[PDB]
Amino acid sequence: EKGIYQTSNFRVQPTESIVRFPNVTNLCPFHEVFNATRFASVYAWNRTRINCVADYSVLYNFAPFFAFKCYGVSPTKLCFTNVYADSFVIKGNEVSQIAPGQTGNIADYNYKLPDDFTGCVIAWNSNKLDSKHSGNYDYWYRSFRKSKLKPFERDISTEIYQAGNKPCKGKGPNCYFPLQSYGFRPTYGVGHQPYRVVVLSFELLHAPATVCGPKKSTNLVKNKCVNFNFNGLTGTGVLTKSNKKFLPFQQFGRDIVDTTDAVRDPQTLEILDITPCSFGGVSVITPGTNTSNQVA
Amino acid sequence: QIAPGQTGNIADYNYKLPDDFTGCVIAWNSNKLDSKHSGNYDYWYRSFRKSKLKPFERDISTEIYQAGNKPCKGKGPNCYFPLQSYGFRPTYGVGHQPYR
Amino acid sequence: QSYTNFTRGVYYPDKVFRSSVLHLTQDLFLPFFSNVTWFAISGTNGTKRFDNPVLPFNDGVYFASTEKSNIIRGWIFGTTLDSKTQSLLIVNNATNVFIKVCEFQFCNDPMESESGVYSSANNCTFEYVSQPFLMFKNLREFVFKNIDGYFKIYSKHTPIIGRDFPQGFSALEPLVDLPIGINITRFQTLLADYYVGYLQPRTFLLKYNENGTITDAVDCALDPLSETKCTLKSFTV
Amino acid sequence: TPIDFPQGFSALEPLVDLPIGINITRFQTLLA
Amino acid sequence: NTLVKQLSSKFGAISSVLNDILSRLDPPEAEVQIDRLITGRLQSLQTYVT
Ligand SMILES: *[C@@H]1O[C@H](CO)[C@@H](O[C@@H]2O[C@H](CO)[C@@H](O)[C@H](O)[C@H]2NC(C)=O)[C@H](O)[C@H]1NC(C)=O
Ligand SMILES: *[C@@H]1O[C@H](CO)[C@@H](O[C@@H]2O[C@H](CO)[C@@H](O)[C@H](O)[C@H]2NC(C)=O)[C@H](O)[C@H]1NC(C)=O
Ligand SMILES: *[C@@H]1O[C@H](CO)[C@@H](O)[C@H](O)[C@H]1NC(C)=O
Repeated sequence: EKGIYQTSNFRVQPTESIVRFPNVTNLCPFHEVFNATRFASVYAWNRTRINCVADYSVLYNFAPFFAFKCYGVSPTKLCFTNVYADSFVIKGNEVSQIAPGQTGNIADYNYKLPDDFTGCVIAWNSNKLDSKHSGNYDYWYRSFRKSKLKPFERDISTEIYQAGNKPCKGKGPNCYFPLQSYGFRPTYGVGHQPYRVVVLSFELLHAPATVCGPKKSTNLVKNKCVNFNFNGLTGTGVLTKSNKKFLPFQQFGRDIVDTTDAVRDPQTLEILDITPCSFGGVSVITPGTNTSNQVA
Repeated sequence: QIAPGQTGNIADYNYKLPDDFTGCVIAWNSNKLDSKHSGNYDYWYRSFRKSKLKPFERDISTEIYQAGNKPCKGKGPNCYFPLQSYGFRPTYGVGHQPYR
Repeated sequence: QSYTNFTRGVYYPDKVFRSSVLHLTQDLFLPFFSNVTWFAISGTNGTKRFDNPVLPFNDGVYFASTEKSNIIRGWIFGTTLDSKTQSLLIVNNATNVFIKVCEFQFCNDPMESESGVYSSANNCTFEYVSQPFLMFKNLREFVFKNIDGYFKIYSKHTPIIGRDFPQGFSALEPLVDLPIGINITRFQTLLADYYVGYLQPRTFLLKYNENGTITDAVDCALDPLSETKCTLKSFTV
Repeated sequence: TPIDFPQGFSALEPLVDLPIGINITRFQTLLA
Repeated sequence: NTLVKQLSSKFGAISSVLNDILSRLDPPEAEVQIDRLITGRLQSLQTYVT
């Protein structure tokens, strides 16, 4: 019928999305573990913690990993609140045995892995460092131990398998010494050749929730209707230069009705006002369909 | 993971239910039939995929997925076979035993 | 001892900028005119070289001092404080503010010729350094709160004219917020004239300026006029 | 529609529901 | 002003921001929390209109 009718509301949509996070600090000491003069032993394990700012693309680029399997999503860099990194150099016959619920001679007598842990086991060819076949000191694990170990049993406490026809204290006749050349001597250079193996549990969830993957930041866009995410504070709006004087510790501001109206740029510290993108009602004016189909 | 709204390597890359799902998910411990002493490697799981799975889609491609900044043919340092077999054995714990 | 007439300790409850508004909020604050213990007892030599009292940490505490000598050097927060449990140690220096959280059996101080030797530490997990870089008479107010696994330290340093607690309102700006994750039930003051109060859940009406500072505050349950002010959300009734 | 286009209104009925489960981004028309 | 302030109310939800609910929770739990926020906001609109 003739008249003015209220129809669906209109919005001005954003054309692009921007994500802003502060300058990325120094990274977790993953480079020192992998790009090492000498690799660490099972007892000389590290505990990456807290400007860790984990970033796992550096390991994908640094070395040619050949047996890298992640129980959690191998691509996701996400959180953990701890990273319990562990290292060792092992023969390329037992690398497949560094896994939950597996046994063999290794793990039972070396580094048992529990069920239900993010076992992101990594491994690559170590022949370049163990090129001499005599035997290398830097990364000895435990080839044999008197009794089966519990998951995450202490690596710092080492021993010699007490095998024999009489009680053995560690070293002795028919006892198995962990420092025999073993894996470190490459010999063939395939198969049995020592493989540099790194395993990070990533399994400690606790109250701090600190270490997590690097947060990407896009360029800043102003004077346009955009979507935004500023340090986890998200929304839709138009960002403009602010005349507000924020205190050194304030990150965003609010109106009298507790809505967001300003942000602090994480990288430049410029104060930006957030204007909502235009919207309003839409009214359709018609003579009525019994006279004419022209509308306004 | 075989439930609406769940995440994980199967829910995301092998078999996914819609969030609006009506039906029944029945599971049984098959360790005595599927697990071989030496390991049953006939069952494969997808772990590397470019995109997440959409509801009831069955993608059986085995093309090599490269996680690095340089593609390659065949196996490579950042070039992985998309499927990982799992060797079920009678000695694995309940969490790692096969289920039908 | 048993000092009262204090009306100070309001701090910015969050990091949100507000301009010419009155904000009503419920948080842990030092109540106005609450009982604050004046520490005589441990002044000057006090019981130093013989003993050192340990105070409870109930939800959070207010600390203030006017000693220009910088005899006050730090705090230890935790439970057992004998290496059985993890504890937090904060020590100030001329140009280095150092926070370490780990198990400790003891520290350095159980005339004032030597300090900074310490004793031992083990299995240490968290360290943080120099948030403010530093830390003629000044009043140095601090608030120490431990909630949801985060240890929040607020502070303000203001000049004085030689008077004990010059009057006027000054809110404490946040200094540092660390994800420590430990249980804090007791703390102790380390010396090489300080006041300690306790925070309680309260509702306050905070007056924000045009430039985002807090210029006044009302303790909503102090008296019936303050309660009326919070009902109307106004400093004028 | 057994009656150029007269522009008369008509509507389609469901015919078949096939659980193919595939991406189906592209297609071709097959002619004899 | 009251109606706008109601957007900050949780109505029992873990958060008042829909994007936070969607980001941290799986669809099922997010749907429960969002449905709760929808109920609270509809109640606020009914109060305003009445
Ligand atoms: C880290 O933040 C600083 C600012 O605190 C950035 O430095 C500015 O960079 C712009 C160019 O993008 C220059 O025009 C400014 O003069 C710089 N200011 C200062 C104080 O350096 C810096 O680019 C950010 N990123 C890194 C990696 O440092
Ligand atoms: C269905 O096919 C399309 C086309 O191949 C897929 O879209 C591609 O997705 C990948 C994922 O990283 C992109 O890199 C490609 O650029 C996309 N193709 C384009 C834009 O033409 C789509 O992902 C497929 N669906 C599923 C569920 O895998
Ligand atoms: C805010 O800062 C400006 C800086 O020029 C100053 O002129 C103004 O007086 C300040 N306002 C208040 C209330 O302090």
